[PDB]
Amino acid sequence: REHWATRLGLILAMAGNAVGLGNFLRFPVQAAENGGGAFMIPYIIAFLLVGIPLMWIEWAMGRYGGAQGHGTTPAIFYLLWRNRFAKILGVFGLWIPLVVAIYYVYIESWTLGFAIKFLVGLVPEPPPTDPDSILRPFKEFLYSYIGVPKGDEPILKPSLFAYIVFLITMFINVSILIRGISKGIERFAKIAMPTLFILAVFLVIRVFLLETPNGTAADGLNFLWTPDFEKLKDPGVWIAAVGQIFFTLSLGFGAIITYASYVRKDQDIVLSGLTAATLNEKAEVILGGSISIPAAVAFFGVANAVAIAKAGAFNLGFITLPAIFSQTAGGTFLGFLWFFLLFFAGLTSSIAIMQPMIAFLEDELKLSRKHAVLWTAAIVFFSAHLVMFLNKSLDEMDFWAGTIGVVFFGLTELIIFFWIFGADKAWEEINRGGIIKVPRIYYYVMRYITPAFLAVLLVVWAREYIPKIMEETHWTVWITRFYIIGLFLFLTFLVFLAERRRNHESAGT
Amino acid sequence: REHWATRLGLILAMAGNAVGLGNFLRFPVQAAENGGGAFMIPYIIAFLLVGIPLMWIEWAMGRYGGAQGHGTTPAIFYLLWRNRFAKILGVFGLWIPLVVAIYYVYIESWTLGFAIKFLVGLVPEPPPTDPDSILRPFKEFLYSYIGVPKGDEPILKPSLFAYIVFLITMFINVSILIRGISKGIERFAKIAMPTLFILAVFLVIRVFLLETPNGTAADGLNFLWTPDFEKLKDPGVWIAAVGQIFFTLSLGFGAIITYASYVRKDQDIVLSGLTAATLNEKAEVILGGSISIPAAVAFFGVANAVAIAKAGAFNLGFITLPAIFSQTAGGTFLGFLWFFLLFFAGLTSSIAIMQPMIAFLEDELKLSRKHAVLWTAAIVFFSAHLVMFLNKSLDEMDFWAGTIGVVFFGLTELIIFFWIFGADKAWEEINRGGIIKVPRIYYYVMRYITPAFLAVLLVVWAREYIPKIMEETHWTVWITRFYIIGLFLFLTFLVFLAERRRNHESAGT
Ligand SMILES: CCCCCCCCO[C@@H]1O[C@H](CO)[C@@H](O)[C@H](O)[C@H]1O
Ligand SMILES: CCCCCCCCO[C@@H]1O[C@H](CO)[C@@H](O)[C@H](O)[C@H]1O
Ligand SMILES: CCCCCCCCO[C@@H]1O[C@H](CO)[C@@H](O)[C@H](O)[C@H]1O
Ligand SMILES: CCCCCCCCO[C@@H]1O[C@H](CO)[C@@H](O)[C@H](O)[C@H]1O
Ligand SMILES: CCCCCCCCO[C@@H]1O[C@H](CO)[C@@H](O)[C@H](O)[C@H]1O
Ligand SMILES: CCCCCCCCO[C@@H]1O[C@H](CO)[C@@H](O)[C@H](O)[C@H]1O
Ligand SMILES: CCCCCCCCO[C@@H]1O[C@H](CO)[C@@H](O)[C@H](O)[C@H]1O
Ligand SMILES: CCCCCCCCO[C@@H]1O[C@H](CO)[C@@H](O)[C@H](O)[C@H]1O
Ligand SMILES: CCCCCCCCO[C@@H]1O[C@H](CO)[C@@H](O)[C@H](O)[C@H]1O
Ligand SMILES: CCCCCCCCO[C@@H]1O[C@H](CO)[C@@H](O)[C@H](O)[C@H]1O
Ligand SMILES: CCCCCCCCO[C@@H]1O[C@H](CO)[C@@H](O)[C@H](O)[C@H]1O
Ligand SMILES: CCCCCCCCO[C@@H]1O[C@H](CO)[C@@H](O)[C@H](O)[C@H]1O
Ligand code: NA
Ligand code: NA
Ligand code: NA
Ligand code: NA
Repeated sequence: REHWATRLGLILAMAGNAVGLGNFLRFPVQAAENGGGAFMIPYIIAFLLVGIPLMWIEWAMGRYGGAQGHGTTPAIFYLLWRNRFAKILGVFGLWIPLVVAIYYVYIESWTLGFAIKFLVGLVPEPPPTDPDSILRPFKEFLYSYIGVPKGDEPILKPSLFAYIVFLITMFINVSILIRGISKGIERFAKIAMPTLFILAVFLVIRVFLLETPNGTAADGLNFLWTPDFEKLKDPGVWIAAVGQIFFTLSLGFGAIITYASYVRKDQDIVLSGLTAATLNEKAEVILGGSISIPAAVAFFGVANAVAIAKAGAFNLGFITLPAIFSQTAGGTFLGFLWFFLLFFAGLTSSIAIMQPMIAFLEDELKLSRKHAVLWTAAIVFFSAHLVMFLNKSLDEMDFWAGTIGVVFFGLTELIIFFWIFGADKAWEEINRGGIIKVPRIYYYVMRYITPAFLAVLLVVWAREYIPKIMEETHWTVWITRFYIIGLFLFLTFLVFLAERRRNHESAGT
Repeated sequence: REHWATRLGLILAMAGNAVGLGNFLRFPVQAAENGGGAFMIPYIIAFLLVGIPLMWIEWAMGRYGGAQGHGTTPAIFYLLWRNRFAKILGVFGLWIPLVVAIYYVYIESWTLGFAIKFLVGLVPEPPPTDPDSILRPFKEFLYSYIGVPKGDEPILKPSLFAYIVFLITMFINVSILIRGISKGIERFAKIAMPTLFILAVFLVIRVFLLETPNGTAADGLNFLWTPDFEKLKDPGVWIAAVGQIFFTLSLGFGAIITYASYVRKDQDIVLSGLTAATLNEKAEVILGGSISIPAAVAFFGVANAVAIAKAGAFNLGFITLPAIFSQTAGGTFLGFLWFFLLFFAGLTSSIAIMQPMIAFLEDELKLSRKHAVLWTAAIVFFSAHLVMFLNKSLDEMDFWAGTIGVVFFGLTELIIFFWIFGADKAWEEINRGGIIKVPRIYYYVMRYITPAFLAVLLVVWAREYIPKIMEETHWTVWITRFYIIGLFLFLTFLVFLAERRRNHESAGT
């Protein structure tokens, strides 16, 4: 089985798995919509009671499965719980990352497309003070790129450039993945992460120099880091914070588990896991939190900045920030650096979310790495046409897989590993070979607190937030639901084939 | 490998494969729309130059593949032409029947649902002379059953009864298929075909007694059997006739090939194939042609009857005929007998079109018959939800698979078998073990005439009839196109897995 070559490589690859679009695009919007400072308390708590513990648990499950030649959940869940239902629940560990990849790689391709256009200077020209006269050109720019509906039909018409850039993006993902864990992903991470860090720091510095009649970047930081305890009673803020924690750390995606399946049996995961997690949090709150929000607040003030964040999920990063940059000397190039940053952040994450399917095809169906990578790319490429052309399909997939799915799967993996497999056996497995030991208190957090925390969250979620959304949607949401349910059925069939191949092979030996 | 137990069983199963909804629903509409008698000349010619020859060719290919343990085209095409492209082209032999099954079984379920409701008397009550006051209740009846759109959204809302009946229908198909070729399909055919014949004859007799101020059943027969040579120059009529010939004989579906793969290596296929084909033609022109059209003409006259046929594909069989029957004593029960006839005709055909996928899973992926049948039913059941809920999805699938697909595949199988594999080797393979020999003239028809006939047809088709339809359709057609293209990709992936299992198994022996 492949293995990470170096400790540093392992840490940077895991860091790249986590540090992505979630840090620079998702976090700012989530924090801004939920009162900035009021979002941070629940966020910090969620990191300590959910983020950290689940991270160790996934690293442990992955290393454990890898030692037996298995890197994905259908097999690993079965090793931890010899029950047919374990294999079925394990399918979510392939389904969630596949579905997220289907829309994540497309958004990633937009950042490459924008980077290219900003680099060559093929960008809108704002009319040298009206805020709408400056923002409109950038909104039209994004709308023409992805092809937002002008009529009443829920259809998108992406530009030819956008389509070709998606193809190029898939090619780049394949060019890294096809070389494997050590020579592909690990080698790339050592180049991408340092670049990402430098670009991010530079951008924060440039943003910190912004000052207008409406405010300064400093005002943005105070809005984000000023606590509002009167919001700690709001369930919505807790749901938002926990959701962000899962997404940003790649938890419940089956991705951390698959990467960890390449860690040697004796190798530490306690310190390595904690380091990867801490690196992501720094990139998120210090870098991601210091670019978009402060820039928006400085130019528009808090009230307007928050309104912009609520406007959409892409408004801030694809329309507002470049518009703001366009008002400064060298602003077009700064826009290029922003999109290039987003691209590398996205790329290091998309290779991580597609590796689970690759690992399954290699480990369970015995496909060569080449064939496994190519078929995975084909399924993602084909499936992405739904997100490219059907308005709101992206939103639907992000909801079921990227929001509900990850939380549900996180609770599922915890219950299989810490309750069914055995709390003490699990604790023993996590600490084995550790450079440091997990604080004793976390044994009780993992066994009682984390699972109770998530169970409640999911309950309040399903009875006070979904009944409304799961009934007021346009009929076209069923097209996406139908298709992703089919993807689940397809993956279940592959797991069935994998078990039949195992039986036949065994009976032959 | 399984084999048909008796010669009679083989003939009745093949006859059941062919005699279906195409005979009683499709033929009447096709003939009526294309000038009745004017349709029959091209139809007869198509049967002689296309129907008969391709039938022998498919039986030959199937028996040939079966002798080597292969019943589906991905493998058989490869045996006839050792080229990777042969395996890919062969995928259509699994894709076409799967797609047709996805809508065919649903229409079949409607006949069971209607049979049930007509039997118990839960049918509309026409107001005891206005033609619309009598037809409207039956139109509303069908519309409420399948859930035709009342607004502008292209969405269907089938009744709960219709949905449950579809489930029951799938169960019945599974209950026959799971028992296999001899104890399942063959045993059922010996019971279904005789029943079908008796019900059909009885219905023809009852229809022949109809006489109204507008005409008699006799007028219907003269409309159908009176030649109109001024239409022999119309390409559209030729396309219609050839299309019906393929559909009614199950040619280009990969279904005749799979059934023939269970015929013993030495067993005759010349006489058996010809008999199955002739039986279908009798059931089609004599039985199918003598029920719907004569009844409609007798009550409405020719002009109105033709208009009704053009109105829709289901108008005549699900609305008009029962409406006509309702005006006669015992008419509700006659309606029950009609739908029961359609159900048995459909059932004997749906088991035939689902067997190719079952044979592939058993032959190439080594699944047990139980597992192969259940997974096939699951894929069809799941996929059918698209046809159940998206208006016109059924039409789109029928077009690509049931109309264009079968013709294209028929030309493909002929060129692989008679040109690539070898005209003389093919001719030798067809006649081997024959109780009778194929007339010498057919050697030249198969090698030069049939392929030229179809090639021209397809060309005129693609440059004078599709450019118009492939551009004026509602955007929702892309949902169905997207999904069935995905089905093709899925099946291609399974063929890829089958070849890898073969390689690994071989290297182990
Ligand atoms: C291999 C899978 C193919 C699926 C069909 C894809 C059809 C995409 O079609 C392409 O879309 C682009 C973006 O709108 C357009 O700019 C191109 O002109 C158009 O040909
Ligand atoms: C790095 C890869 C860059 C690929 C550039 C693709 C440019 C697409 O090509 C452009 O498409 C436009 C919309 O259809 C047309 O109006 C332009 O004339 C055409 O040049
Ligand atoms: C890492 C990339 C994350 C992209 C986040 C996608 C979120 C799903 O999509 C977003 O949903 C919001 C609420 O329904 C809408 O207001 C936004 O307009 C929409 O883009
Ligand atoms: C779910 C995947 C749907 C893929 C549908 C792709 C349709 C191809 O793309 C469409 O082609 C038309 C004709 O050239 C153009 O008029 C449309 O603007 C273009 O979007
Ligand atoms: C709610 C989660 C809080 C996590 C903070 C843990 C801080 C670690 O706490 C330390 O753990 C060591 C090992 O068990 C003990 O020996 C120390 O006395 C204790 O202070
Ligand atoms: C392939 C497309 C399948 C669509 C299935 C639609 C099932 C009906 O879906 C319903 O349609 C109503 C009217 O639009 C909406 O108001 C409801 O919210 C929606 O759930
Ligand atoms: C296992 C695959 C399940 C796919 C979701 C199917 C949802 C069907 O839903 C059912 O449709 C029927 C017909 O309109 C209605 O009468 C039922 O009330 C409704 O629950
Ligand atoms: C042979 C199998 C027969 C199954 C009969 C199913 C009858 C469905 O049940 C009926 O559905 C209607 C529409 O939702 C309701 O209005 C009726 O009250 C209910 O009894
Ligand atoms: C054996 C069952 C055959 C069913 C025939 C389905 C034909 C596809 O569907 C039919 O297409 C016609 C032309 O586009 C329309 O006029 C009909 O209303 C439509 O039902
Ligand atoms: C392509 C397959 C689409 C399956 C969509 C099934 C949607 C379930 O069915 C829908 O449920 C709604 C709420 O109960 C009802 O209001 C709708 O009338 C009903 O059609
Ligand atoms: C265009 C297709 C026409 C098919 C009709 C074939 C009628 C059979 O024709 C017969 O075939 C025998 C065997 O070759 C010959 O010995 C006879 O002389 C010949 O009349
Ligand atoms: C999942 C749904 C994907 C839909 C892809 C639609 C691609 C655009 O498709 C085009 O839309 C036009 C406007 O409706 C129609 O007039 C054209 O005939 C149609 O080809
Ligand atoms: Na992250
Ligand atoms: Na990343
Ligand atoms: Na037929
Ligand atoms: Na039949």
